[PDB]
Amino acid sequence: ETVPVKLKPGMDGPKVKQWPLTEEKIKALVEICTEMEKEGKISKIGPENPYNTPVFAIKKKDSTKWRKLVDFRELNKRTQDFHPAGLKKKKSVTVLDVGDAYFSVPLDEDFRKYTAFTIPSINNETPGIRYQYNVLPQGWKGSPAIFQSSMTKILEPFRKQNPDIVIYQYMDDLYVGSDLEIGQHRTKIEELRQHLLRWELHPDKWTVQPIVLPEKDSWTVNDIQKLVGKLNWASQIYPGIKVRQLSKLLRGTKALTEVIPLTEEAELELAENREILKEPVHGVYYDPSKDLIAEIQKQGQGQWTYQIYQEPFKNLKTGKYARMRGAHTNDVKQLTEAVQKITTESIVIWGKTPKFKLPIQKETWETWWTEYWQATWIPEWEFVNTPPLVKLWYQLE
Amino acid sequence: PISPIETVPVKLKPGMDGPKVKQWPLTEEKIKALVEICTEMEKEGKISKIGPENPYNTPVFAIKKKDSTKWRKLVDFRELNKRTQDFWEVQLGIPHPAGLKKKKSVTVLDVGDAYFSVPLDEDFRKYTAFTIIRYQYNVLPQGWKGSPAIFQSSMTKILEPFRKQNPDIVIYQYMDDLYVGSDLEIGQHRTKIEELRQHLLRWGLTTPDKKHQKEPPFLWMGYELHPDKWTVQPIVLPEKDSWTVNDICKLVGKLNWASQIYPGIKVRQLSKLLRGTKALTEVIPLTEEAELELAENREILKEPVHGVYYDPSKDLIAEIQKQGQGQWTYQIYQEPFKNLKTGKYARMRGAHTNDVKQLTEAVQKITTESIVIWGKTPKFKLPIQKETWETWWTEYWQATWIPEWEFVNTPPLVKLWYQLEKEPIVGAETFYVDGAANRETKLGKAGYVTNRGRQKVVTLTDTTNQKTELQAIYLALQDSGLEVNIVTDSQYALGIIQAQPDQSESELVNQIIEQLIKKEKVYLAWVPAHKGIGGNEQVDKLVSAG
DNA sequence: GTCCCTGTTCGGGCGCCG
DNA sequence: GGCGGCGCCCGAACAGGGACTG
Ligand SMILES: Nc1ccn([C@@H]2CS[C@H](COP(=O)(O)OP(=O)(O)OP(=O)(O)O)O2)c(=O)n1
Ligand SMILES: [Mg+2]
Ligand SMILES: [Mg+2]
Repeated sequence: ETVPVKLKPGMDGPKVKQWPLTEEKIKALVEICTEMEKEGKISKIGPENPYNTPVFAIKKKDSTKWRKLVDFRELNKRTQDFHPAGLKKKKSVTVLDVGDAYFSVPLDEDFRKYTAFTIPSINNETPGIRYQYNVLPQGWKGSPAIFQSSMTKILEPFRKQNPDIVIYQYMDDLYVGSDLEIGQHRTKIEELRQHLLRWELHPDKWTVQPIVLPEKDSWTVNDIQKLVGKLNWASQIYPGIKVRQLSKLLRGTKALTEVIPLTEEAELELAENREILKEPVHGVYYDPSKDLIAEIQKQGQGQWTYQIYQEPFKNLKTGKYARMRGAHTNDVKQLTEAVQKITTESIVIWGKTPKFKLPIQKETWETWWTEYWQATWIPEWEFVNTPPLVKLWYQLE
Repeated sequence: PISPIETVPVKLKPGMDGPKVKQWPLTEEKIKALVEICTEMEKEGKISKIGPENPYNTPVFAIKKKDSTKWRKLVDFRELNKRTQDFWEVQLGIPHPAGLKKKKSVTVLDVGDAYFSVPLDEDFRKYTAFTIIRYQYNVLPQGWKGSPAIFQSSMTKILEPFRKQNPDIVIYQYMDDLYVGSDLEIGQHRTKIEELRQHLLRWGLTTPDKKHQKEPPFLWMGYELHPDKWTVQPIVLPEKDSWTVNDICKLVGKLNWASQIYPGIKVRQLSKLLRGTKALTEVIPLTEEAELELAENREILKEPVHGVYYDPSKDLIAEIQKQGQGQWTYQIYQEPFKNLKTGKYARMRGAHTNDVKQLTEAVQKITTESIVIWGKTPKFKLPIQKETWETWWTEYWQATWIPEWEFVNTPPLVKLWYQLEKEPIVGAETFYVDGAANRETKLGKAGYVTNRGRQKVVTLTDTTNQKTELQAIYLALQDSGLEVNIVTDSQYALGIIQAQPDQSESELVNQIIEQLIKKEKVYLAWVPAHKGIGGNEQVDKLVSAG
């Protein structure tokens, strides 16, 4: 008993080339795919199938066991689709991998061609070995959709007996949220795991961190120029911001290091602006149709800032990701952890991942991001050269 | 013969029909060879006589083979190809000798009549019809889109059991070539080779003895493989006295091929000899710098050179060196002076850049190439100071990173040639710079106003707003003292100069870079334009005469 | 909207391999 | 004179994004 799956109205399947894999990952993928072929979950195909999506492997946490990850982003974009507001308000949320359950449900035959992938070869000893899925694949939009009726059957008694718990499925994982003490919450999660077999997230600390203005008892012309520039940018977000009185303090061709006392007329204006950045942005409504945009700025020394919005200057959420200021800091590793954290937060809040603007050259990211990826999903991303002013506007003290 | 392997189902793109092209006229020298081939092929069941039942046709021809005494039969299947379904190409790259491990016993086999030993989809043979007599293909024809992939896949399926039950044997499968390596003594290796030949025979595939290499040096993939050295086959550079665009392309392509084992190859000038050309039959005069670069390349090529094989128990070391003008050479090796291979990176990215960005790009290219050949990232040896790199990684607002490396003091060292102050400078004169240009008139003005009362405005013609902003900064830098603070309203010029470039394709930016290098302290600050911020407003009023 | 600048992609040559 | 793979280098086409005109 299979479900027919239609693609986009006028689009084809994925034709994404397979990128190079390290020997470690190739060996793991070959082991995993041998085991999967035996069990009938995948089968060998040839070049007559014109489709391809990339595959790699990630080593799980505190484990020697690798995990096969298929980048189904192109496939997910091209399969036309067929969220609890209170989960973000719970005290604890646990993320449970429920992916392999999909391997019980067979995949529609006509659609199988679209799930083709190609295991590569070290030094191209052989041509690539091509496979396709016979069951619901981990990482594809349709797998939790098709499995949803079975999943609701699985979760009906647990929800009935535990009405205070919030269970939300996003593609390969369940998000289980509650307000119980840590230990009792863990025991309930173990109840749910035993239920699944029978067949570390706190959304309170998630602070919308504001834009803060420098506090000084002595202001140079340079300082006031920086402040007027920042406020003129921020008025694109908070229109009530005035600069007139501060801007008047600069009349003349003064030295940058010259000290400027703040007139009471301008100090009141600065205080007004400081208070204005405290109240929220008006006219900001979430739109499920339009997708989420997440910008990231590297601030330096383990500090990163991010904004999640849909239209420019109507930020749904701003935030920072703060890692340790270490000697051997890995910018790519930090950026990867940051995009994972932001994507988790978006899946919890809005129920969809954002398209990322990544402040990095495309090649560095494509070369190293897999070395630090740990989630079962993958967000969409593009690569932008962040302007020197946006970082200055969102940085902290 | 014909392999008993299952056929690979092929369709035409939806709605298309087979080709109906008429046969191009040929000489007798090709008709004779094609008849001699087609009679024996139709006897062997590889092609079958078609009647008036097939309405399709495609032109055929023949060319001399690598050995000029045998003819290869080709078919101009361009129409059918355009009408045939899409394939996923399975050959993902080109195996490299440096990724080979030392082996006690080596064999190279060539499969005989490779394509003509793999059957073709029955519902698809009707579209392959040709005429000299009207035949149709029962096997893979040469010139059809689908034949390389279908052969590569069938060869993989055929080899699969032999690989399964001989894990200690290495088989490099390049499309009909088979490199076979083992650590077995010569006798048992020859036994296994016989097993592999008889196994290919059971699947319809012949290994003729004439193309069965048994003793080193083995010829493989364009290289000569010796027991623990490997070389490239000779590279004959043309000595043409008048140079055409096609000749430059052949020369640069041969130089690119040579750069995999010959160190220090440069092609930037010879390649720039192409900028905005017309066709393959335009004579190009060699510039003096191009003549010198070519002489250097020649002197490199007249030197004995070899590579070695990969040892998985020792480290991968990639050492990079800076050539001039965005060119870089590298050597990958494991034991000093015993190179696995060499390479070059000379791609120019960005209108404005510095050597730290270029080096990062090279490190990325070498990393991905190393993962492809050996499956490891190498350990790097870069001509950049650890302090230089940290300073860059601090001041740079993009995420950048380089894997494990150690400094090597082989000039030219990679350096940042200047730094921008993080704070305004006490005692430094403060220049407010600006510029404007009229879109219709194309005329503009650039200038500066200082806190000490200096004013300068300079007229420019055939300029833009952005060029006029860069010119204002240039004026300030020229006229300032060793320490200066500069206040601009141009996010464009700001972004450029903040990126700390040391080279540019804009002459103005280069002059700006030279001035920035000459200074001792520079502080660049930004104010929004048209906001009445003094004294940006005074410069703005001064440079707006249009 | 326009103009200017800049980065990405892709197709066209050639090189090497079969 | 045909095909597929990879490589290089160039220019044409195009996609943001900042700044501008009345
Ligand atoms: N320029 C080329 C070279 C090869 N090919 C294809 C891909 S591999 C196949 C090799 O040709 P054959 O099977 O007839 O074998 P050979 O030509 O090597 O002779 P023998 O080994 O003596 O039987 O032809 C091509 O399409 N274009
Ligand atoms: Mg052959
Ligand atoms: Mg200006």
